[PDB]
Amino acid sequence: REIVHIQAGQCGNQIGAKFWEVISDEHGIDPTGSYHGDSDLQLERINVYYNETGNKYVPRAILVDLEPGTMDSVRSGPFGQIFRPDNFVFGQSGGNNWAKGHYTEGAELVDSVLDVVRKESESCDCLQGFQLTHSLGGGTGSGMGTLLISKIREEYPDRIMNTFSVMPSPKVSDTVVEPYNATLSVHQLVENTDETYCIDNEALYDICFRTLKLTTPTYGDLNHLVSATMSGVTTCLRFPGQLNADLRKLAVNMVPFPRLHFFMPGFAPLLTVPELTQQMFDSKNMMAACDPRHGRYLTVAAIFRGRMSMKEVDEQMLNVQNKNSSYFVEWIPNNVKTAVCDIPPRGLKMSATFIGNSTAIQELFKRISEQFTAMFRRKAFLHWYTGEGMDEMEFTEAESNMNDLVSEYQQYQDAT
Amino acid sequence: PIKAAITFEDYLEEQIQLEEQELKQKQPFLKRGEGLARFT
Amino acid sequence: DPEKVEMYIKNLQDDSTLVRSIAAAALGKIGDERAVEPLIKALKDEDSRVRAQAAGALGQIGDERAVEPLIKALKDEDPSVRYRAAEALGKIGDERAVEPLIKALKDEDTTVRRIAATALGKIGDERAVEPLIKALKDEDAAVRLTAARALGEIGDERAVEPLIKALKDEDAYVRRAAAQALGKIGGERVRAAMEKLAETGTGFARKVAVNYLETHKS
Amino acid sequence: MRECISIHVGQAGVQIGNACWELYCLEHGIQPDGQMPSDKTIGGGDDSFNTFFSETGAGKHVPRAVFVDLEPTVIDEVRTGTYRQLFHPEQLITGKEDAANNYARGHYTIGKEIIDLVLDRIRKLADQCTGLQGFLVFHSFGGGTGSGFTSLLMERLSVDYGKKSKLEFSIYPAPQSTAVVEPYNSILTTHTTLEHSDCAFMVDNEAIYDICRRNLDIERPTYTNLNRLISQIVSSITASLRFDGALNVDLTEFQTNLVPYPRIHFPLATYAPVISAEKHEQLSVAEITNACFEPANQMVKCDPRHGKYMACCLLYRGDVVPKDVNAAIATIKTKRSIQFVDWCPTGFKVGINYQPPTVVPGGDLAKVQRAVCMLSNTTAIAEAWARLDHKFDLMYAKRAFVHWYVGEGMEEGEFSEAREDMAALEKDYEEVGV
Ligand SMILES: Nc1nc2c(ncn2[C@@H]2O[C@H](COP(=O)(O)OP(=O)(O)OP(=O)(O)O)[C@@H](O)[C@H]2O)c(=O)[nH]1
Ligand SMILES: Nc1nc2c(ncn2[C@@H]2O[C@H](COP(=O)(O)OP(=O)(O)O)[C@@H](O)[C@H]2O)c(=O)[nH]1
Ligand SMILES: [Mg+2]
Repeated sequence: REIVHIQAGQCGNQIGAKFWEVISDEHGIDPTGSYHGDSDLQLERINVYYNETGNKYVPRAILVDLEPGTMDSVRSGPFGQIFRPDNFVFGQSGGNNWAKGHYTEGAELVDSVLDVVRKESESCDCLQGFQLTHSLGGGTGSGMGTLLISKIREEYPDRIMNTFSVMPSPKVSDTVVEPYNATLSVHQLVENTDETYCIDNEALYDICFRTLKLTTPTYGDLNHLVSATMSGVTTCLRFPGQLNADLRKLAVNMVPFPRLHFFMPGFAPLLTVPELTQQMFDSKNMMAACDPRHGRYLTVAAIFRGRMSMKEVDEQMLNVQNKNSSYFVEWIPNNVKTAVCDIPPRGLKMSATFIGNSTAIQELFKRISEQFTAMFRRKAFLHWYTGEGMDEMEFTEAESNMNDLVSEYQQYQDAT
Repeated sequence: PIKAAITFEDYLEEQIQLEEQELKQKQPFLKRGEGLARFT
Repeated sequence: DPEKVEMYIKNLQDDSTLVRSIAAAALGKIGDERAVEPLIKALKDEDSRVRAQAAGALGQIGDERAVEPLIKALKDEDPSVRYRAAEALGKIGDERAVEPLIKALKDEDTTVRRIAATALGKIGDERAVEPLIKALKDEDAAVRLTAARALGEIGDERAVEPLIKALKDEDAYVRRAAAQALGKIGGERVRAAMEKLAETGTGFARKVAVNYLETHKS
Repeated sequence: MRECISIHVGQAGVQIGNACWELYCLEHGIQPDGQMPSDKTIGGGDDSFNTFFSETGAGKHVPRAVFVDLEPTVIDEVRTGTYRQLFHPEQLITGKEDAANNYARGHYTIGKEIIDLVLDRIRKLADQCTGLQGFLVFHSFGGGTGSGFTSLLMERLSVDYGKKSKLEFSIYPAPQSTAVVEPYNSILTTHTTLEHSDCAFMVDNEAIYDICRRNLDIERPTYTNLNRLISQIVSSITASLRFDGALNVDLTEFQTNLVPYPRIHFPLATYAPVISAEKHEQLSVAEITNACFEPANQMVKCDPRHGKYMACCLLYRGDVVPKDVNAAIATIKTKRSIQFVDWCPTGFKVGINYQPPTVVPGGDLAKVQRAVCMLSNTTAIAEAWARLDHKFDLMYAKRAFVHWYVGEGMEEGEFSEAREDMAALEKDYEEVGV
């Protein structure tokens, strides 16, 4: 039943607040927590993300940042009134140093976060697991976010751990140490999460600039894509059906190998059933900067939203697999699952969201590894990482784990 | 507002020296396969 | 085929329970008397599906050597085995099975009670008349059906009055079997009883009595 | 008499159970509050339909049934529905964390936490029986609960209920929908249950789906449509057990004459007629009997023309006379070529249950005055197993998803043990087709 949401750092809290704004409108929850919708479909699975005292629905959301300024901006927002004030865990000094987030300032704050996590988990008949939004290029979302994952994992080893991780890009952010932070975090995510949606800033920037023809993209423009994707991927969890209805059934059907749990999210439109089906598998619609045609799909989930024929969706889905059989792993029969929800997202009448476990995701990891290795070979800025406690061997272990991850994807890409 | 760094690792060489320009003025970790242990 | 019989006889000692039960079934279809002693040994098999096939095969061959082992198979834990043994005992028709089959009419399982009743009628022993008269009052219609039929098949007059009561049964097939059984018994005991029913009796019972006196004249 | 406990496991089992007991109630004249005005005895009734319903002192007729699920959602609908008062609240048993499509969670880690309560409730149910004949177990092959918890339950039942017959109505998976790992759960559950089951009736969801589209003109069949059709078939099978009649064939006689051979205990069911309510003349005994041999009416996608029969049973219901069945059977023998094995006894076993088929009001089926269900033990069923085994093989060869199971209290060697057992079962079917 219940999912506990946690958002950590600058990126994590900005995209997290956008997620709550988007799903709050879909569920008829106003900024005061009152329900003002006109459908029982909305409140069928409302308890998955919202707590009840009765005349009020409150997001089961925990907001964390070492920099206090972030909690201020979220509180000033439209829905910066729905979040329970006691669930905001703010420090005083943030600085894109993974070691400070994972071992220093972040470690000093983590137990207070766990106290709130513990308090939320006490009021849940059937806790499904955890959903974390964060970026991997920073110091808090990355270093503290993965510390929170590790600590939560060893306190709740029987609960599914899910993340929406924002992969950094030099085309969006000027911070030189982001490859280090991303690599250190990817090592944690490989061992401690069940499913990670890779939201690539490289792909988001390319989409806004090249596809959406926005010559001046802001983080708000990138986050519009993120929120539309996050709403779509959680549709299965928020409404009735059968397909990937909870975090465990989803992970059991999406993850063939424990370490291969990094998903490539897609969205259409950026508007017929054949169009939504075709545009969903188009490289230009991927939220990870990887060409799916340059790899194979191990498992895929597609969520269609709107008024359309479930008969024609079945026809089109059978057809897309038939035409592109070469791009799907032949040794995982019926590896594409479809879900069709009647409620479309705000502003669209028909939409579809793709969630693929594709070996093409190795292209994103290769990009981070190439940057990390270029930095690490010259031992650039290592001093201020080891100066915060961290060991040099963690860099080596993280690099080797990520290269092992790449080779596994390549192994199954070429397999019978 | 997006502040882009990139042109490729040439930005890295330019920043290793820019870091040394500021100087001129003046714990147990996760192991590989540790998560796999959860499948025994 | 003699080499085929010898092959199935050896298969009765195979490690597989499927191989053993198929061989017992095949030996019953073949019907060679060479298989009688090996099939009697298969009646003491650890698996019930094998014991039941062996019991059925023994009825098909019909050797009297199997009468005592099949009588022991009537007191078996599995109802499929007791059904298959009761059926085989009636088929062989040895009247050593009359007393064991009489006790089998009081069996917890309906298939056994039906099969024991028809087996008693096949044997046609007069000893089974009092126990089959009590089977006419059975909770199940199929058991009453086979008991009525068996009483007619045996033909002892003690069953006349209870068969006339069965003409007023709730089940239509039971009433017709009882009427056929009364006709099969025949004689002055049935004729005098039909004379009473033709004037006093009502419904199907009256109809049967009037039809009996129409076809039984001078 | 001979009582029968029905056990409904997982979502498919419970939802099918709802369709069955809704139909049983209609067929027998039992109201949703359990009252049967019809029943003469208030402490009992007519003690023939008492095989499936116990009777309270108040005159309440309660199903001898247990509903079990690892998640509460499905059974909570039974607890708050039209039949919230038909069943006892302790006959509805639910965990909080479902098996998440994982056999190992259903059989080991999660299933353990409920098994003892289920067996205690079965031991209580058994106490109210004069002579328990056995169990009727409804479950999906694909689900974690339907596969794992059913196998666990079947193993535990065998300790002190071994001498009792166990029959299972199993939902064979079809992707049109499927969890990717359903072939794993399917092979795993078939292997573990095989030695503790007397007969298993498979119902291929794709076959039922296609009958709904073609025969009932339902463009998008729901599980409700599917379950209503399945329950009509279940009813025809169990009718001999719930209705007094001279021509009705008892469980012992039917199970012995359809599955006399131990491992090969999977018969193909065919039901006729399936007619839409939207339409209608009267189908004769010969016409419905002819329809039994058309592949469109089969419950499992298969061709009995490609295999050999080991046994065949015909379960008629309604306005059916024995002489008309004999004439219809004689006719089909002169047209159709029903090939039996060279060692099996040839011939058809026929059971005629007098009460005709009842339709659920609103249901897409027309009311017919006569219907039949054919159960044939054919070697053609190996085709259905081959399909499941092949999908299992593709994934297992790469060890895809295996970690989910090995992390939930199960050993990897159990996959190969289960698969080798299925390969032996396939070989058994080839051996009888001699
Ligand atoms: N005929 C029929 N099939 C069903 C029904 N519900 C589910 N199925 C099928 O059963 C399979 C899914 O397994 P489920 O029975 O739902 O799972 P479960 O037994 O509850 O186990 P968990 O989901 O792991 O808790 C799929 O192949 C479905 O198509 C139903 O009511 N009727
Ligand atoms: N998509 C997205 N990326 C952002 C946003 N804000 C920052 N980022 C990314 O987040 C990273 C910066 O680290 P961050 O977690 O934000 O700062 P911290 O509070 O010191 O951890 C870089 O990868 C940025 O590109 C945002 O609102 N949206
Ligand atoms: Mg379920």
